Parts: sequence; C-alpha cells; structure tokens
Amino acid sequence: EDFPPRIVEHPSDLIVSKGEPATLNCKAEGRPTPTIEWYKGGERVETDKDDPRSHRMLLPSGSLFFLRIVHGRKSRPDEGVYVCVARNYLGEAVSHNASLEVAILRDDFRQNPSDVMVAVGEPAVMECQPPRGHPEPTISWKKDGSPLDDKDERITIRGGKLMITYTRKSDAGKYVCVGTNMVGERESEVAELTVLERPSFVKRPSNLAVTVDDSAEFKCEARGDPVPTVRWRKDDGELPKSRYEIRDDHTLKIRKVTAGDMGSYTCVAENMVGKAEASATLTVQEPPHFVVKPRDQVVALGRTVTFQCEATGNPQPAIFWRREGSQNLLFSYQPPQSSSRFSVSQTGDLTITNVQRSDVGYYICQTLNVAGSIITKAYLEVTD
Repeated sequence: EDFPPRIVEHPSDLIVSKGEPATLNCKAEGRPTPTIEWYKGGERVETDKDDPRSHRMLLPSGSLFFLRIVHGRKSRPDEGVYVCVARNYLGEAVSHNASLEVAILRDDFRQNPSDVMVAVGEPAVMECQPPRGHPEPTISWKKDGSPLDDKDERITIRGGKLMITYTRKSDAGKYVCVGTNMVGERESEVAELTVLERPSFVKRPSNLAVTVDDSAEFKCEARGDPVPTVRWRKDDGELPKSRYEIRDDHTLKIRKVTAGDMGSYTCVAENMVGKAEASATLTVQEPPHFVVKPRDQVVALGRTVTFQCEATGNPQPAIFWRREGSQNLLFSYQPPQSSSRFSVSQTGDLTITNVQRSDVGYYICQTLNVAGSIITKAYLEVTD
C-alpha cells in the first residue's frame, strides 16, 4: 500500500550573515521516499545530489543546508525565498514559503554623534543613527570605552538620543554611539563632551586708604575652566604711567600714590565660557586744613561767646577744644564734665554761655586725622 505525499514540518523565516552557515526545516513522508525539490520561484537550483562538483549541499533528512552564502557586486544567486516540494509515485505536495534573506551591516553611520561644549549644570544632548543594516541595528552608548546605563536619573537613552538634564564635571569624556545586530558591532566617530566652568574669585580686592607718596596693593585671584585671564583696570580713566605693576599672583601695586590715583580699580577674570569682575576703592589721605580759625574776643560778664573753628581734610578730621594749661578735652558728641556752659557744635565751634571772670584765657582748637594734626588758639577777655 502507498500513501500520498504531504508536508509534515513547515519551515520558518530566518536571517544569516555572509559566509555563515544556514539550515531550513523541511520534512515529508511517502511510499516510495519523496524527493524534496528546491526552486527559487520557478528557477532551478544546483545541489550535491544532482552534480558532484556543486558547492551547495543537500541533506537526506529533507532540510536544505548551506555552507557559504554567495553575495557580491557581480554575482548573488543565494539570496531569495525558497519552498520545498515533495513528489512520489502518485500525488503532489507543496510546503509554506519561508524567508531566507542575507544579513548585512554597513561601515559608515547614517548620523555620527557631535561634540558638545557646555558650562557645569547646563544640559547635554548627543544624537546618533547606526549604519544601514538588516536586521535594523539597536543603539547603545560608551563613555571612555565603558558602557553607559539609564540607572542615573539625569541620563536617559531614548531613541537615537543621549540626554543629560544637568551636567557635572564628571560628565566630561569621549562618547561613542554603538550599532549592534546578529552580524556584529559598529562604533561611531568620537564625540567629546567638555564641561567648562565660568570664572569666579578665590580672592577679591579689598578697600584701601593710603597717604600721598605711599604704595597701594589690591589683591586678585580667580578660578575657572579654562584657566581665566586676570586683568586690572582703573574705572575713571587709566592706570598710572610708569607707576604700576601687576605681579605673577595678580596683585596691583601703585607706587608713590598721588591724589589723581583716588578712585575705583576693577579686576577682570575672563575665559571662553564667561567674564567676572571685582572692584575696590583707593582713598588718598590728605592732612587737615583750617577753613575758619578762631579770633580773640572781649565779652561782658554774663553774656555768651562763640569761637568758630572749622577744618577740612581727607578723612574728615576730629575737632576738640581745651583751655591752656588743662587736660579736660571738650568734644561735640561728648557731655562736658566740668561745666555745661561750654559746648562744641557738630561743625567744631565753642560756645561759652553766662561767661564768668574765671573763664579768662586761651581756648585751644585742635584738629587731626591719620595724615596730620593742626592746632590754633584764641583769647577770651571777660569785662565788667
């Protein structure tokens, strides 16, 4: 008794790389043994059973076996879908079609990741598209040759993008996009991420007051990435010809300081990412000068006298009074100890009210600051 031929096992679709071996899944039974015929949509295919010189092999189990896939620029007949057919003494059989496409992966990337230059805390985005390949390559990233993961909340690898919400100095490095499939791995062109820092001050110039022909030093020190260029400037005008120097540490030194050196001097730290400035004032000290000097006076007993004494100077000088041959100092802001008939105004004058005979004498006005001291006096004569 003879049974009609029919396909028992159906072959499934599979992809194989160039040169790599591939095997199908075809099986049929009948009486006598059915010969499995392989044809690429009508066209005949060479096998080991038909000719002993052919490269393509034919297994007696039923499934077709290939050693090396024929593909190139001149000849490529191996690629294409094939269906096995069984034939016995009586009856015909046809199996389901299975895809037998050759797998490939190109050399150059459709989109190479680009270099990014950002300041600390600013986001960083890198984009990539792997080379043309079947099956379509899946993206992954590498930082300094080491694989990168989504684990860190700041880094998200979705689609063809690598995202960093805010950068840390630790984010700097050489980034490479990687395209992988069954064929292999493809690394992209190096995309370097540089995390820069704006300039800021390590030391800020401080306010200074000096006397004429002294020296003035203003200190400055900055940080940053790239290392900044520290430069001095005088705001009202220029730095003094033949009289200044900037030391290696960035100190500003003005020798033999004159009145025309009084003002604001700025220190400027600059790099590619930004600029930062810090100012400080120079106060040139001047000794005091009498504006109004007291005049000798004659006053009737019981009446009020006022000896005027006003002084200019930088800084504004302290004025005080005292009677010749006495230690009791009379100030404006201070309550007068001995008598309340004596008082110094906010501007320096000395008012004596209800003058008595013991008030006779010299009243000394003294003005002083850090740059000098000046002293003057006027006589009080008390008459009947």
